[PDB]
This record gives sequence, structure tokens and C-alpha cells, in this order.
Amino acid sequence: SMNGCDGDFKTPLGTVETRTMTAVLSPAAATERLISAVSELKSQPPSFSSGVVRLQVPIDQQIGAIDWLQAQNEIQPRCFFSRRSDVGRPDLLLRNLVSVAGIGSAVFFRDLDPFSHDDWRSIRRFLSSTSPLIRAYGGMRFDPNGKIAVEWEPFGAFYFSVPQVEFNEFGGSSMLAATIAWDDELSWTLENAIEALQETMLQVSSVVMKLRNRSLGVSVLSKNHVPTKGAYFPAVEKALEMINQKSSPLNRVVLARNSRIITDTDIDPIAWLAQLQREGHDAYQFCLQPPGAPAFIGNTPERLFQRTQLGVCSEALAATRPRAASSARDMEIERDLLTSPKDDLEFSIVRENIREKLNGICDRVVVKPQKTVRKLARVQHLYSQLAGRLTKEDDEYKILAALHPTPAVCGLPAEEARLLIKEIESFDRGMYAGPIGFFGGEESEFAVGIRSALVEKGLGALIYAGTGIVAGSDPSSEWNELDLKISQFTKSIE
Ligand SMILES: [Mg+2]
Repeated sequence: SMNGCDGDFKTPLGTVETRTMTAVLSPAAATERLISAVSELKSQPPSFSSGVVRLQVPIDQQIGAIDWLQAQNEIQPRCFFSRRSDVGRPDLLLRNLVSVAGIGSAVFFRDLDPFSHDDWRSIRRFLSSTSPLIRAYGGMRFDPNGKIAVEWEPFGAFYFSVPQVEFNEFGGSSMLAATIAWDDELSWTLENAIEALQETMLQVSSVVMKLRNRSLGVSVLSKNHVPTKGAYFPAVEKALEMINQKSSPLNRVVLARNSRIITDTDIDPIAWLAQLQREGHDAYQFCLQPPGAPAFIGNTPERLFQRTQLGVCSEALAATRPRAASSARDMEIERDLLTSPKDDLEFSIVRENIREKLNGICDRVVVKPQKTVRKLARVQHLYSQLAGRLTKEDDEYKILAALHPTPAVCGLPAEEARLLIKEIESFDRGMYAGPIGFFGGEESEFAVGIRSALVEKGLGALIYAGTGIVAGSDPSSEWNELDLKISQFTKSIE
């Protein structure tokens, strides 16, 4: 492929365009038609020295993109993204893509230095408002300046890729597409790109079975936490002392834990993700797997931001407690969250911090509601949605730079929290708690990569969770909350 960060981002490509083929009825017909479309483009090619051409075949039936991905062999990078259903919540912003899977890379974007405005421009060079489905999928580290552990090395400070071949699932139809990207200046010619794509295209499977089998066929040989329970309790106690004493200004810090599971045979990360998705309720599913890397997968309820043209929306959370099996106990916990003066204060500092980040960029900011409880599968928490209108679509970068990370994964004051996290946690978060999603021409969306796992061949998996530590947090309750938060992974691996 080619690293678009190496490109001359101040010079536009020769073309960015999408060509749509005649619709077919089946995935097998789409695969054969796309092979022919690539061959036709090779025979009558664009003559620019750089460009992106997306070829897409509509499929007249609804097919799960995760089912397509499971049928593909290990052509990397592997990407998956499925946005939240957003059931019942209002759209503050006032053909919807249900899920997308990708294999290979038409162009990728990676550096060891933190994602910068120039890197964003490098990606924007390959996108266009008139090609709304040309999208770069990937994510960024929680802390791009932290020491990168071996398991996270392939991801760099950030990793994004436009797939070589992708499958799009819509409401009542689907699409198979291939993207040809090239830049002679980066020594990745149109000829190079078509040759690589034709080789991948002949490998693409159309045997898109609807996978429903819940057995993952692996045995867990051990489970160990970092920090251990014995080290976690003094860590939380250290944060509580900083909060309540007057030497430190700390008010909130998110402390995380890496739960390592060793398995006898390799976990299939796509099959695992598919199990979470079938149960996922109002959540983002994702997979990011650079070449030769472990697969970063997750099923997260939390949005960093969504942009549709000039509208951006985000959200705020704080004050988490369990769900309860009994309806009366569940309601009592929720009422305690909604009425507690202390929880109200702790939620407000998160909500108002995110609000003012948006307010510095957007003319108007709307908050709705000021405070509710969002009920997740195993926990519930105070919640608010926030939205604003940009003055121009190019302010997308400012939104991303302002929001990541929020106090929902870092803390307040941000710098005192960031250094406590550096000091207390012995493991690399990598892209856990970092933005994960996609850039597109007129639309971009990023989840927060919590509720996630790094799935490594010949090892097992690293499963991540964290909680917000504030005045009065109870270490035993917080530890239990970490267990609740990873249980979608630990229950399904059995
Ligand atoms: Mg908490």
C-alpha cells in the first residue's frame, strides 16, 4: 500500500471519485461483477499521477458485514465498524450505513508522533463530499506520548486505513466495493494498486454464511489482572487521598485494569466480536487490525463525537453504579444517582467541561437533557447529550483535538489526572479509551474505545476496563465495576 502521511497533503489528488455498477441480487454476483469492473478500469484507466477511485456493486438484499468479514481470509489490515442504533434517544442534530467491514488497504495513515492537523489534512486529501462512502477507518492512542508497549507497537500513535475491499450493510440492501488509491510520488502507482487489488479480489469469498454459533471453541487456561486486586486497592486509596487532601487539586481520575486471559488455541476475534454484536444494545462494534498486529475489538456504548456536515454531537457521563436484577432495586439505584447532590456535582464537572470544549468551536451548543440516567446492560450512569453547529466542516479537526480525551477516560484537572494515570498504571492502554471510528468527506464518527480487547494469536487476549475515581469512591465497589464492565468478554469466551 502507501502511507498517506508521507504524501504532499497541500496538493490535491488528480481525482477522488466513486463509480457505481449495476445492482445485483447476491454476494457471489457482486464479487464477480467487481472483479470485472476492476479489469475494465485497468483496460481504460484514469491517467492522473494520483487519485482515488472507488468501484461499488449494490446488492439487492441485506447481508451482515460481519458475516462477510468472517468469510474472508486474513488479508490485513482488517477493519470493522457498526454505529449505534441510538434507540429512543433524540437526534440533537435533528440509506443509513448499518455496518462496514474492510480487508487490505488502499491507503493507510500511521506515525509514531501524535496525530496532528497535518495528518488530518493528509487523510482529508483522500476524501470527498461527493463520495460519501470513501472513508478511512481507525483510531488513535489514549495517550499518544506514552511509551508504546510491544503489543501496541503496530498501531503506532494512530492508525487509519481506507480498505482495499469492503462490504457495506444498509437497512434493506448491501454493497461490495473496492478502492484504488495511488500516488506516483509515493512510488505506489495506479498499476501497482490495480495489481495488488486484482490479487485480493480473486481471494474474496462470497460464501457469506450467517454465523450464529455461540461456541468459540477455546479454553481459558489462566486469568490475571494488572493491577492485581491487592495493588488496585492502594492505588485507589492513593487517588482518594490526593482528592481529599489539599496538596493536590485532583477531583476525578479514571483508573483502568488489563485483564489478561491465556487460551489454549487462538481466539477468532471476528467471531468474538460477532457474539458481542448479536447481544450489543445501542453500542458501537469495531475491529482494528493492522498487518501482523493483534486485533483491537470492542463493543462500546460511548460516543466521542459524530459529525454530519456542520452538526457535531457528543455526550458526557459520570457516576456509575450497577444494574440490579430486581426492578425495585434497579429503580432505587437510579433514583440515588438522579437525586444525590454529590453525584450531581461530579457529573456537572464532566458535562460542563465537554460543553465548553464544544462552545469554544461551535457558535451554539445545545445540552439535552441536563441530566438523565443511561441504563446499560450491567451498569448505569448519569448522562447528557451535547450538540453544536460548526462554522465550517474543516473545524472537524478542532473538535477531535478538543474532545479527546474527556474526563470520562482521563480526569480533572486533566494534567494532574494524566500524570496519576502514568504513575499508577503499569500497562499500556494503547488505543483503549482512545478515539475509534472513521473520517469521511461529509460525515465522520468516533466512539471511545472502552469495552474493548486486544486479541493476540499465540497468547490470548487483553481485556480492558476502568472506572472514575472521585471523592467517596469505594475501592471494593469500583473493582466489582471493572468485573461488570469486562463481563461481555469473559462470559462469551466461557
Ligand atoms: Mg466510579
